[PDB]
This record gives sequence, structure tokens and C-alpha cells, in this order.
Amino acid sequence: LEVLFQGPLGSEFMLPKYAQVKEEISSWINQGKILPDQKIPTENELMQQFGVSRHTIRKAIGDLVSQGLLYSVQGGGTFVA
Amino acid sequence: EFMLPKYAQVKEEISSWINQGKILPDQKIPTENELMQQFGVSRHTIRKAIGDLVSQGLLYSVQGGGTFVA
DNA sequence: AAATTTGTCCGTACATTTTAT
DNA sequence: TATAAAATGTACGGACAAATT
Ligand SMILES: [Ca+2]
Repeated sequence: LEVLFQGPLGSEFMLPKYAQVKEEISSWINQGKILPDQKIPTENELMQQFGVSRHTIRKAIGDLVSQGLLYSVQGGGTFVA
Repeated sequence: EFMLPKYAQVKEEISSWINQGKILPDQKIPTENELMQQFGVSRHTIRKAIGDLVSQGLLYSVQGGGTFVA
């Protein structure tokens, strides 16, 4: 289970949920907790572990894919690039 | 096939508008609601199309302002 | 100040592709 | 070899929030 700082907005520190998810996943990649061509957790698992909607998870992941950090295979999973 | 998902057809048409110079840089494209009406699709589909085009650098958005050709 | 417009977040349903039985 | 289950993709709907007009 990973935590969301969840501070509304206006203070300098707050990020939308999808951005906090992106940061955590990017962090796994950067710290080498996941290696290229290895599968990250499924969308359902990420939903449970982060406590957010499938939409939010897909937004984070989609951003990361368009960044080049990840790639997805329909029906297979999502992997570090 | 010839088939493309709806968000991709929307992307093609907006890109087409920009490529043919029908809208110049820093000019505003139609609103999300006008696009939903014109294409006959959901706000979600429109936002997917636009978001893809923003991420590839063809467009930029301003919350409360509109979406513009880059 | 009100209305408009984009941003975030959530829910459902079904299709498509891969993976497990 | 064939079926089911699992996992991602598309599409849709709603409610509020934030920023501009
Ligand atoms: Ca406005």
C-alpha cells in the first residue's frame, strides 16, 4: 500500500493523484526496483495498492508510456522500457 | 483494416485542420463541447484525442481558456 | 459576479489480446 | 486443441474543481 499526500491543491506541495502515482512508479524504475522488459503490477493491483480509480492509474501509466519509460501489451501487461 | 478507433479519427481530422493551415499557431481550436457535438462522441474521446496531440506537441491547452495550435 | 471552458476523479460496460486451465 | 480467465484498450457517463472570459 502506497500513500497519497492528498492536500487539496493550493499549497506548494500538493500534486494531483495521477501525478503522485506517476512519481511513485517512476521512482521504482529509477531505483531499479523494476528492470527493463520486466512487468509492473496490473492495473487492478495498482488500483488497490494506491487506492485510486482505474482511470487515475491509466492516466499515470499513459503519461509514462508517452514519456518512453514504459510500454504496454494489450492482454499481456505493462513493462519498463 | 481501414478501421481506426474514434479518438484516432478525431486526431486525424484535427491534425488535418492544422496541416492545411486552417488554423494558425496560437489560434484556438473549437471547445471540447463543440467538438463533442460536431464529431458525435463523448467528452472522454475528445480529451483523449486532444491530449495525444498536446503530448506530441501539435497543441497546447490553458485551463479555462481553450486549446490552441502550437 | 456569472458563465464558460479545461482539469481531475470516479463509475460502468464491452472489445481485444494475451495468458492460464 | 479448445475454453476460460485475466489484462489492457476503447467508449461512455457523472460530479466537482480551477482558471479564464
Ligand atoms: Ca472561459
